[PDB]
Amino acid sequence: MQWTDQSFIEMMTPHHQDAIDMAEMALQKAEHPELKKLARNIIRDQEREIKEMKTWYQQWFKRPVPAMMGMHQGHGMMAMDLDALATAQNFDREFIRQMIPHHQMAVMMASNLKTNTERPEMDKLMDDIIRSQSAEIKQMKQWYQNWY
Ligand SMILES: [Cu+2]
Ligand SMILES: [Cu+2]
Repeated sequence: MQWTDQSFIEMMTPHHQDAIDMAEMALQKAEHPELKKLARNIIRDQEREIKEMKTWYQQWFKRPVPAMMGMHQGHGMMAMDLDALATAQNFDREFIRQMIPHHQMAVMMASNLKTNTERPEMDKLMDDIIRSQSAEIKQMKQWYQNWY
């Protein structure tokens, strides 16, 4: 029903990781230059966000971020598939196919936590995640239509 600051960070940290791995693969495997630029931005932003959340987590809860089970498909965690990306005939298509719902997931988590948090740090972070990742979705949707 409702995320807390702690639970959000615990779930979002692993989720930001799979995205980064997808984006790192794009640096070499992407076909369109538009996509490599998006990938450099995703890496930059999401790694910066991971760091802020990890710092905040230690400050507020007096422990590092807890590492349950690993992140992968089959459990409704809405995780991604790096193997399928690497083997796809059309890299950019498969990247966009997987990244859009993954981005939408983050936007929805952010919007929800934004109604539950009292912390200005999280409010600010949620704002940026929503705004930045919604524009990235909009870019990817347009590119997908043009290319395919
Ligand atoms: Cu994820
Ligand atoms: Cu499993």
